[PDB]
Amino acid sequence: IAKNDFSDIELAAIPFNTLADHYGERLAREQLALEHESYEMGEARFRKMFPLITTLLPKMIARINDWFEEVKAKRGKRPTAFQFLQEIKPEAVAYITIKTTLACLTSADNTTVQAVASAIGRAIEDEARFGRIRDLEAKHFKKNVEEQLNKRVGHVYKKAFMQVVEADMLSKGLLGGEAWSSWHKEDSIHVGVRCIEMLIESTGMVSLHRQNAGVVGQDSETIELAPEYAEAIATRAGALAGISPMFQPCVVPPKPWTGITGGGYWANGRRPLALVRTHSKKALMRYEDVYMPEVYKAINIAQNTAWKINKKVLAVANVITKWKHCPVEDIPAIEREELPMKPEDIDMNPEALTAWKRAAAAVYRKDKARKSRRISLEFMLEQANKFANHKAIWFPYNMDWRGRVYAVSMFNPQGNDMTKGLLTLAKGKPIGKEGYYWLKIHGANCAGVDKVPFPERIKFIEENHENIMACAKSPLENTWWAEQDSPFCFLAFCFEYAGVQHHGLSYNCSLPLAFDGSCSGIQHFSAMLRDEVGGRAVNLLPSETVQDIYGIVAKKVNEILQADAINGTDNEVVTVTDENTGEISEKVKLGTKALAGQWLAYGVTRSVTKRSVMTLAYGSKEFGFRQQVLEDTIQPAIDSGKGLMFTQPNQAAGYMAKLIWESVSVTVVAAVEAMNWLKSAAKLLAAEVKDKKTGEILRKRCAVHWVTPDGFPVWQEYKKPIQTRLNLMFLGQFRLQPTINTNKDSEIDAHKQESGIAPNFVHSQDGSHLRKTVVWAHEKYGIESFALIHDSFGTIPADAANLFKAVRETMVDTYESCDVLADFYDQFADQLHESQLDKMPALPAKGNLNLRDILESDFAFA
DNA sequence: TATAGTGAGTCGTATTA
DNA sequence: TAATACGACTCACTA
Repeated sequence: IAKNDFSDIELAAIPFNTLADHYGERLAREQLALEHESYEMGEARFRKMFPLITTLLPKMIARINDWFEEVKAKRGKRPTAFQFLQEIKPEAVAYITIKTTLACLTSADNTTVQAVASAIGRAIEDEARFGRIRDLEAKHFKKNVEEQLNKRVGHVYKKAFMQVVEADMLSKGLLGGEAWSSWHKEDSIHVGVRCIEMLIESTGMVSLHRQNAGVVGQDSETIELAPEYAEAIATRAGALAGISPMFQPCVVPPKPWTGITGGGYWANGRRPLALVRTHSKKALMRYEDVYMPEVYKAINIAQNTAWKINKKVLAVANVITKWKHCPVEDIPAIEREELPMKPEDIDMNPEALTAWKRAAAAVYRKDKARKSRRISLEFMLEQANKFANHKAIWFPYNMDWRGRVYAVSMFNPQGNDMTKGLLTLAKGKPIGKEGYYWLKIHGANCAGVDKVPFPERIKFIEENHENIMACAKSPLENTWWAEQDSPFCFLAFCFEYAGVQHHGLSYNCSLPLAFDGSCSGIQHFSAMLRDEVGGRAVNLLPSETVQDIYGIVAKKVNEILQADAINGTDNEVVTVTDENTGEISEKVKLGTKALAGQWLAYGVTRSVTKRSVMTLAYGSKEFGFRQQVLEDTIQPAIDSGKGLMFTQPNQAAGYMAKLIWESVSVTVVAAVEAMNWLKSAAKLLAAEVKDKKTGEILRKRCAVHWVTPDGFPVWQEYKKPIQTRLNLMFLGQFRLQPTINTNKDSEIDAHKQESGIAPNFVHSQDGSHLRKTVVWAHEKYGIESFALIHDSFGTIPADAANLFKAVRETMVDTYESCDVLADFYDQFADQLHESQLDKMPALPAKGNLNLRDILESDFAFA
């Protein structure tokens, strides 16, 4: 086993040699040097730059060295942070701090001092451990490999891409080990805070801001990028030049996954990755001796897809993103937004200095989001320009606890419109007639034309032939592209399309074309339950037009509103009608007739029901399916001037939640019953074996376990964290006392358990559908390149026709040969429920849906 | 399964120039 | 000897 079985000298060289054996010593050296940038900036890269890191780094290194002197020079307890940091090379501490902090800031929401210090501590710990082997590894690949030039030539422009290595061709010293941290959270945060503290000191890159001082539920301490830097990153070209994300693309095929850890990246002087991202080392260990051939096969095929930077799109991105007025509206503006001038009569205490406190707060909230989106956009550009001339790049892959497949590097194919526009597939093929037809459908989809039949989409592109061509010819002059649904992806399509026009159907195309599942989850529920009516709302049946479940739930909500607008309850006078005197409050019950009228005044369209349908239950909801409707629809309407029809904003929200839930309940009947069934099972599995006085325990709380069709096991185990607070003197100014969740757990969270079972089950379900599709499209048809995004399947034009066929085939096959619900039942039958075992059961009935009809469904991608 | 209420007023402790 | 940093509590929040 790598751990022990080999010497630090052998581990240091074991990857270089093999990476050199194949690929050659130039790429082999580059790939490991690339991986080492996650811990330390090479002296070669840094000094060459004489970009913010040219000031930041030295000012920071110098501060760490001085902090150490101040600590040693005085008597008494040494700060906990020092204990751990004292051993790490300061150049590494400074670089990790800079990079981790800027990365956390690409988050629009969570930048609390906990999140950032936590992320820094984790990375600092990777270096403490692994650092010795990194130092040796670097010394090793600096020296040219031994003789025979043909072997070292490496690349040799062999117009065919590098091929992954064979599993058995991997020395045991490459079988990675230990992806989980071993430091206590208290210490990790201790280290993270001190590092943040020194960064604020040496440079003024960030600052600490107290949010909502006094609110038990919202009080927070957050990191905010300083205006000076926000403006430099926004207005300068390459401000982030030598500050790459912690996880980057590979310049050679990634290491294949053979076990629980160590797959993807090649270096041994790094912290290996985990095959599955779990909540604890223990949970990860469960996969150690599992055996799931199809899972590894799938991850390894996706990982082996070769990509490359789309230079034409990059050239445009690099130029317009620096304009003070970008044609692509979703590019964070460069100028800030001034605070709404006080009413000069602010002293006035009406809801003016209250509504104003809300207006300004909002502006700060958007400015933060604007700075984060900016930082993010710049990381992507720094990475697309870094790899712009490579023949090909690769992305290693991971899986979340439910089995969903994710690319590891920050810049990846699963990103936003721009990022995906910057990426294209490497090995392509002559497009042909069929491939050219789908390239156009992809062009249509990139615009907003996707809820219409294919011939219309095809009609759409042709009618704009000259627009498309003009954009490909002078993108900066003709910005019709920048106005489309997915601008950058639409632009990429325009260059490809123009290519076809110039070279004919023999044109070698590699733009990844994508197929998306309608609604995902309701397709899976409808398919596993064979619900023809539910399946038809998503797109499981061959229809003449595209069905929009969001639109049909909407029409159903509206006919109930028209129903209540005519009849329905009347505005019950003030509350006072169930007691006597005083409390005339709640002077309004607003009958459904008034509630219906308010909503009809507002509108209630597909949009209003869609996002609303998405934030409740399946997705991300936190107590109150209406307490979200009041904040995502009514509130923003009121805040923007409108919303005057909502006299009692809370009751309006309460009323619409019931209509939407009541609408979906009769639209996807079979699916809701399946969710409740899954919920019931979860509640019992998480329950505790009691009894009348003699509350001994026969069965302590249990986690919900189940196995996906392709063989991926998943264990749902939400737990309650054991918290604590640290007491850190911060900048000799005040005591930062952060509340933190410890690595120690107390007891299973019963509520969280049953609230997540349904969405976590369908996700693990689509997760294996995607894996099986990858395997099948690869072995059955000859698909080598894949663009995977949880429910979007893509590849090059000439293979599109078969990919389109493979998602359906794989979908049909899994549900015909597997009764996942019954299989689930046979999992929490024995282990689960002690004696009782009643009230929960009754597997939902199988419907009349013919799964074979999915093979003929045009719009049922996925 | 990625995530965390906050700072001040005090007191008690193992540490260390 | 007597500074040092900071965990463990408790209280009021600028709501």
